[PDB]
Amino acid sequence: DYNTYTFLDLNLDLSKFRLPQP
Amino acid sequence: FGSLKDEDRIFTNLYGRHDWRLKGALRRGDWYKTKEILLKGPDWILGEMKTSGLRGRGGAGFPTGLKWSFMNKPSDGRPKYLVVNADEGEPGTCKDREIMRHDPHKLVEGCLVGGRAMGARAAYIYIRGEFYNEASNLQVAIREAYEAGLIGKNACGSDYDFDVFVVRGAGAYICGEETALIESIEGKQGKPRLKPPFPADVGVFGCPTTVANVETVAVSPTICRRGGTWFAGFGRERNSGTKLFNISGHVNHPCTVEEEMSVPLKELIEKHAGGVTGGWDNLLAVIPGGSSTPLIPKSVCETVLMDFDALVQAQTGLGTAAVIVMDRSTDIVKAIARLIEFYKHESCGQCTPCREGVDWMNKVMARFVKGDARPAEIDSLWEISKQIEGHTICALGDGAAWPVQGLIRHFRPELEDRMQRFAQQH
Amino acid sequence: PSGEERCIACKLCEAICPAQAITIEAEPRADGSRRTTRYDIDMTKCIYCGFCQEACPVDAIVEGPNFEFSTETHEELLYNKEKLLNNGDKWEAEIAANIQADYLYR
Amino acid sequence: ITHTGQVYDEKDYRRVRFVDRQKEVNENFAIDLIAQQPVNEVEHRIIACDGGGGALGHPKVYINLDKETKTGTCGYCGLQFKQ
Amino acid sequence: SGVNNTKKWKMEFDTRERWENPLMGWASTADPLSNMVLTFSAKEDAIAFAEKNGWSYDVEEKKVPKPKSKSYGANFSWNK
Amino acid sequence: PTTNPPTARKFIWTNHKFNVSATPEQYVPYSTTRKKIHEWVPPSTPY
Amino acid sequence: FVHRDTPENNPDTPFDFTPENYKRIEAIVKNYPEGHQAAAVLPVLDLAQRQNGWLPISAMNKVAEVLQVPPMRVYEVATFYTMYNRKPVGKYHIQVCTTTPCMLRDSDSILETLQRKLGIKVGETTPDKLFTLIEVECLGACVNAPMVQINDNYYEDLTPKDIEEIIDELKAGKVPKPGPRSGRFCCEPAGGLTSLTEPPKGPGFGVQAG
Amino acid sequence: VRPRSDVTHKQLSAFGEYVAEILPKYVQQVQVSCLDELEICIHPDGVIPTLTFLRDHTNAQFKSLADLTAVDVPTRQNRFEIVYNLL
Amino acid sequence: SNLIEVFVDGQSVMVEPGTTVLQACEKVGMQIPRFCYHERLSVAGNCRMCLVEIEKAPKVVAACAMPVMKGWNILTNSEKSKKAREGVMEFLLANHPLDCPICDQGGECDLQDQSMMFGSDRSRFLEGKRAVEDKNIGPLVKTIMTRCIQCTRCIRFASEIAGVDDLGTTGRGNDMQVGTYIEKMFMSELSGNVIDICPVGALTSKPYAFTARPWETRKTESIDVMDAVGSNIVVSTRTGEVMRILPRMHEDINEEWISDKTR
Ligand SMILES: Cc1cc2nc3c(=O)[nH]c(=O)nc-3n(C[C@H](O)[C@H](O)[C@H](O)COP(=O)(O)O)c2cc1C
Ligand code: SF4
Ligand code: SF4
Ligand code: SF4
Ligand code: FES
Ligand code: FES
Ligand SMILES: [Zn+2]
Repeated sequence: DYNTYTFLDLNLDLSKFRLPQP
Repeated sequence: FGSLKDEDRIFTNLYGRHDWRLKGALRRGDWYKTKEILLKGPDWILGEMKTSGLRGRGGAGFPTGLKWSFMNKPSDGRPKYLVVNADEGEPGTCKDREIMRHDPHKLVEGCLVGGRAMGARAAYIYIRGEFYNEASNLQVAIREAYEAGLIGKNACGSDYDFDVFVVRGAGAYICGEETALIESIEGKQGKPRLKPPFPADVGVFGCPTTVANVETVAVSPTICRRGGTWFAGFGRERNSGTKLFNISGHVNHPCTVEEEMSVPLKELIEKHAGGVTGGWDNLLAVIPGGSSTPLIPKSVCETVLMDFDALVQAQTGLGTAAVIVMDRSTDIVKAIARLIEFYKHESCGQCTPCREGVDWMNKVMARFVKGDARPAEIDSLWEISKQIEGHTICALGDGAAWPVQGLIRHFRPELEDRMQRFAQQH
Repeated sequence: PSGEERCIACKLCEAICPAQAITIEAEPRADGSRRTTRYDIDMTKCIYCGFCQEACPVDAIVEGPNFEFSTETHEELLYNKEKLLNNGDKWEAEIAANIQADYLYR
Repeated sequence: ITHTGQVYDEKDYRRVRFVDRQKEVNENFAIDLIAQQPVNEVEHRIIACDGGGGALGHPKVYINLDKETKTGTCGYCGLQFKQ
Repeated sequence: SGVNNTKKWKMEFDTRERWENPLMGWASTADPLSNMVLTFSAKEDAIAFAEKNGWSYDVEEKKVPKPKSKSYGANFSWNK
Repeated sequence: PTTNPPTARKFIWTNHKFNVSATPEQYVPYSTTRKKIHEWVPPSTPY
Repeated sequence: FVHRDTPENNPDTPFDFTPENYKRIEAIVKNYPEGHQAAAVLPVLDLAQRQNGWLPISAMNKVAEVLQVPPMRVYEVATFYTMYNRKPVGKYHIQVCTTTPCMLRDSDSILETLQRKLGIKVGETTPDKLFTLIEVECLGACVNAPMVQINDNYYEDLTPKDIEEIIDELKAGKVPKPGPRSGRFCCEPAGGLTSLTEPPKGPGFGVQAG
Repeated sequence: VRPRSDVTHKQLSAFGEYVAEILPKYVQQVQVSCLDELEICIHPDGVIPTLTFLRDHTNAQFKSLADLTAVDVPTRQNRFEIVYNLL
Repeated sequence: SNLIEVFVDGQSVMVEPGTTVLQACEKVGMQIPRFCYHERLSVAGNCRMCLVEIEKAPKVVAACAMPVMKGWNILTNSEKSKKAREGVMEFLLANHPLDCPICDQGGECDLQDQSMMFGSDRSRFLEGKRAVEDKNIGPLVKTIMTRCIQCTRCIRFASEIAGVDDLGTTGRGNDMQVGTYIEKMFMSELSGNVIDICPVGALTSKPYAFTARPWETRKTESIDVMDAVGSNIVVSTRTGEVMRILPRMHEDINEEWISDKTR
């Protein structure tokens, strides 16, 4: 079970971790 | 030879049975020497790859070490990058669906272990969009890892900074191609580029880039941990290591099991997986590497074994090592015919030889299944096949020609009879 | 048979005529179809080679059976589209029979 | 008058040519004769108009009748076909 | 895009009257040297023909496409 | 023609004619193309 | 591949990312290198589909604006890939895998079962628009050969009857246990593990020094 | 593709050399086409001498003149190319 | 310096590093049959009709896109590079609609000639052809696009020479049609050049639809007076009335292009 936005929203959550942009 | 030990297998979480999440992974001890390895440096890691003898593991089995090495040249002010293709489109391939779904972490540390080998700033994982649920599993895993600090700035205690991203595929087999994965990542249409500007030289976003089958990225941390020798020992000569084998179609227990590469084919279905449905005698043909590779008929098969050198001797490719088996209960003329239908519904159409050629073979193949076409047309398709084989911009046209060539090469009498059958009833 | 003239003004009947006899100028008809505004065979220039019969893709220009078309004045021999189309309508039945007999050979 | 509206002006002298003679024209005009033929309602997206009679007709061409609004017309016959 | 008709020099006489013909509407020309275009391999030889035949000449230098640098890599440039 | 009658195509003539050359029905050649260079007609309104 | 403007499917249908969706779009753009927002076309276009399954021409236009990319580009991506609907699609949108691996394990039967089960022919959708049947190509999950992708889920290793059961579950109620509805766990040897029978290994095992 | 015998392209070639040797004062070029035809080329002054040798030589009797023609290459300084074909 | 020596059939031409294989043949004087490669348009490699055979190499290379390398011998007329053209031309022609007596790029076809010169004499495509719905791209260009060989020179010009960026490829497979997804006219100056640049007669000029056929047109080289760039142009006249004005190349002023107004 997962929602249609799981991939995107999870990613947004990961944005904070995401290292600085180029 | 074969008979790899479970202990010496790489993805213990295969078939699940262990938490695909981090905890299970920690009991697996997948993240054990990651800081140390990266501390060793890019060169040492790439060196281990060479010692490993690890070939592609994806479609064409290029030596992994040398390939990755091509981007170990000094940065020219453009950030280098890592792209890990998980398209897993080749018909018959569920090989990759496992690592991604069952053992996402192995691939996460594969990414950073591989990353410092090429000095990549960041890695993008293109999992096919079809697998939405699969994506759900990996970024949960990726999220765990950063929370831990295993990836990101200060990666696992290393000054190395690596960021891992997941990109949505959109139902295209060609997206899988190395130059085309990039363009999809770039956001244009998924159309391959020519090789003269090689992928390392012109990267994604014009920044040096490298592309690896997810299996190839996943084994690199464990191979560094176990050392190239341990790994290189399992395989036969140039062909080395143990490659996962996915057997699907006309076998008693279709399953993906990793076994010593160079494992005899008659044995693969015999020992793991399950017996050929209807007895080994009921084996019309098998396509060892998936749809792209030519199928080999029964008399050739047990004699030959599954390693890339042995297969190229046999005129077939190890490829994704997806074993598809066809009992004597199947209309091969129609089996291969749907693979050509598989390629007309899928080739990008960028290049003239594949666009019209694959459609041309599809039309002839459909007539061949009916038997409407005359016997002389059969070698005509031979000639159409090699026109497509050497002239295409990418390898898919390479791939479309081979199954056609296999059907004519070993099953020419059967197609003639289908020719004959229709002519008789008029 | 419907009634649409066969010629579509590709103008290679003009290209292969050895004597420069056929003069064709065309423009898209109102229907939007391609058709020849002017098609003039100068029969005095024509040497009746029969290549035009050969060259036409739609086979619109044909060598008709009649040989008796001697004319009092030189101008009558010059033929525009209306005379040839009328010549075509008059001899269509025999032209169709003749082409029917010889097409397998060609 | 003629197929292309070729009508010598009231003052042109080539009309002298027609003096005491018939200006040859054909009553049967194609623009109209094709119209009479009805649109062929084929049931396949792409159909071919060999021209009628195969070798005795016009070069074979395939027409895309996909556009629902309009009807395909053979660049050769002018025959129209709709899906 | 073929360049096999841009190889040999040609000298062409000046164009002249092309009045419509009243009876059939065909183009009619009173200039004999109209359709004549002689082909000469080199500029020097063509100039010679004009001088000995006494026709006036105005030579136009050949203009050949300049070399153009092309490379498939560029189209995938980080910043173009 | 009686035995195997020909094909009728709803444009072919029913009354075929002989040489009409000396008779007034004769072809008189004429250009069927329309005018090519239309001209600027002078304004009829005095300026 | 031509969008003939229709009252339903044409820009009169206004499209705009819900405030939340726009937030999502921003993150998507962040992943890619700055100055390369265009790369987020596929991800963003998908989000649009998530919002509206139809993904009308208006949506494509919005994507373009959001990513400041030429409108044509969005069109190319949409008309190239196949996971984008470009038309209205059924609530369930089942897709049946019919490549040779599945067919060899009798995929055709499943499709036939669905055709009458659904009462709708392939390439078509039910009147209630609940189910749209499409003959899609290899969806991965080949090992569990008989397999179909209902919406996002992957129902695998299904015998004709199983689907009817699943479809009913979909028709009344929701979430019909998506996954391989057979005893086999994932892609294991159906009868018994041919390997990986023993417990997994431990950290540091057979590790070369450093 | 036409059938070609190299017997002739060899015979004729040799003769060409023979003529050239015997009449070196005028023969400029002597070629055999791919169509097995020899075409000695002579300085204009050698018109009388080269013909006479061919009309009256035991090893090369070329009694009749098939044709005398003059292609005109306007580009060529010497415009005309008088060609004499003998049998 | 910066002068590699590559052999085109052993002619030791020397070229700046960077020159493509097609370019190397040009300086010797040989011309690789080519579609989708225009000098002033980016290399795309779509047609693969230019496959040549560098010596001692397993596969044939793409002329227009392969940086030449030292030593290579091109073997342009090698038995192989002729099968590599006898077999491509088989494909372009297979899906082609034979309406050459409709296609007003009759004698102006780089696909019949490259077929009459570099291709085979017959066909083996006993199967059926395809048809692509036409498009009303504008009032100047008639796109009978069932003719298109998907060579993507339009999509390039419409993006690179002119900044329209509208024309694009739509779909994959043998029904990739290179037409505007929504029907938006290609309205821009520099528009008519697409006609001149599409070697196929898929999209051609609508005013000059069927008024002539190129062998007849007498071609007089003159100067553009509509605008002050003074672009060079060739006025194609038949029997004394101008039928078409198409560009003629002037490196400095109009390099193969002319405005929508002056044609
Ligand atoms: C049509 C086509 C489809 C492909 N699909 C895949 C795929 O699904 N997964 C994959 O790993 N490689 C695929 N490849 C091969 C890739 O282009 C590339 O060679 C490979 O991913 C390199 O990885 P490796 O270095 O690990 O072998 C495909 C190639 C072609 C021509
Ligand atoms: S007559 Fe035949 S060939 Fe001459 S134009 Fe009309 S159609 Fe083309
Ligand atoms: S383009 Fe027009 S002319 Fe060239 S081949 Fe196709 S049809 Fe005949
Ligand atoms: S239109 Fe002309 S240019 Fe554009 S693709 Fe089709 S053929 Fe190539
Ligand atoms: S073929 Fe249906 S799963 Fe790959
Ligand atoms: S010109 Fe070589 S790819 Fe088209
Ligand atoms: Zn027709």
